[PDB]
Amino acid sequence: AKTIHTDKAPAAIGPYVQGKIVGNLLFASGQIPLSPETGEIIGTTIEEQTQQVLKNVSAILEAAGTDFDHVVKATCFLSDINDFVAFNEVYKTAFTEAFPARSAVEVARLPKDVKIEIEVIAEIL
Amino acid sequence: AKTIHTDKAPAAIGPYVQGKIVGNLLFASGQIPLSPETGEIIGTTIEEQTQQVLKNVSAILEAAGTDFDHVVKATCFLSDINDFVAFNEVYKTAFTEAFPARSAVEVARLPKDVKIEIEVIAEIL
Amino acid sequence: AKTIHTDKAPAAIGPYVQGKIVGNLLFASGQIPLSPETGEIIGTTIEEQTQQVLKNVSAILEAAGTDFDHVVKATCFLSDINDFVAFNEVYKTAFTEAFPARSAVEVARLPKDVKIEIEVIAEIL
Repeated sequence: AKTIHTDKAPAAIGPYVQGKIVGNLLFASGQIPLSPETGEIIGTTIEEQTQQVLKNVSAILEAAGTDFDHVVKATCFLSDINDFVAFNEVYKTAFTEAFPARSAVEVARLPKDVKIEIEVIAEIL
Repeated sequence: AKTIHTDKAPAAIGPYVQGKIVGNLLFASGQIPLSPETGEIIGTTIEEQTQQVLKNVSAILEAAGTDFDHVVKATCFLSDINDFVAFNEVYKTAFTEAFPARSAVEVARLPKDVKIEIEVIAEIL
Repeated sequence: AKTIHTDKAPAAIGPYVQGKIVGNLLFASGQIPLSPETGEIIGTTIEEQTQQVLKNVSAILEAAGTDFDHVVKATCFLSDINDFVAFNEVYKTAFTEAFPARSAVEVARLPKDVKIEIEVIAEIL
C-alpha cells in the first residue's frame, strides 16, 4: 500500500500514481519519454526517447529503494517493432550485471504518440 | 492457489478463470464490458463501456476480499487512444482514497471488438 | 532472486533472461513460437505456433520447478484476434487441474511476425 512519488520522474497527471509497493515488489507505471523538468517529449528518435524512459524508470526505482539490476519483469511497448534493435542497444545500458525478464510487442499507438513505453516490476532490496 | 468464482462478473468461458490468488496478491483476468446477466456488450461509448468494466472488476475484487483502493497495478487496453480523456474521467470514479499504478496503451483490436479491457493486480488484506 | 536458464527453451541472447524468480513467483519472458534448437519459427498456423509456445513456456516452468496448473496469470498477445478461438482450443490442452487468470489482446505486430506470444506468471510450490 506504499505509494511512490518523485519529482525527477514525470508527474502522474491522471488517475494513477508513478509506482506502488506491495510486500517486496514494486509495480511501476509505464514510463514514456517525458521530461520531469519541462513536461514535453524528449527526443525525436527511438534512441533519445528510450534514454529518457530509462531516466524516468530509474528515478522511480531509486525512490523505492531499488535499482535496474533488481528489476524482475519489463514490458516494452513499441510503436514500431522495427525500432527494436536501436531500442535494445540503449535499453541494455541501464543494467550492469543482472537482466530482467522481458516482453516486447508493437502496439497500435502510445500516449502522446511516443515510440517507447516501459513498465517494470522490481524487487525491493 | 485459490480461484475466484462469482456470478456478478462475466462467466469465465474457456481455459481461464475470473481471478487467481497467490499469497496476498489477486491476479484478475482482463475484463471487457460484458454484462454478467445477459452476456451482451454494454454500451456503445467509451464511458458506458468503461463503467461496465469497472463493475465487472469490482465484483472480482469483492469476491477476493479486497476493493479498488487496494489495487496495486492496472493495465488498460484501449482500442482508440483518443478516448483517453473520457476514459480517465470514468476510470477515476472507481476509487475512494487511492490510485494504483497504471499503464494504458492502444491495441489493434480487443475481444468482441470492445473499446476497453482492464486487468488489475490487487492486495488482499 | 534467481534466473532461469534452460536449453529446452529459446536462449535469451541479449539484455534479458528467460525468467526471474522472486519469492514464490516466476516472471517469465514473453514466449514466441521459436525452436530452441534451430532458432526458426515453428508452425505456419495459429495451432502449430501455439503448441511451440506451450513447449517453450513449459520448459521455463519445468526449469523453475512448477507446471501449467500453478501458472497464476497469462497474458496472450495475438497478431489477429480472429485466431483467438483456434488459439484457445490448443491453449486449453496445456492445463489439467486448474486454469490461470488471463488477458488477451490483438497487438499491431509481434517479434518475427509470429501469431501468438504468451507471458506467464507462475507460483513456485
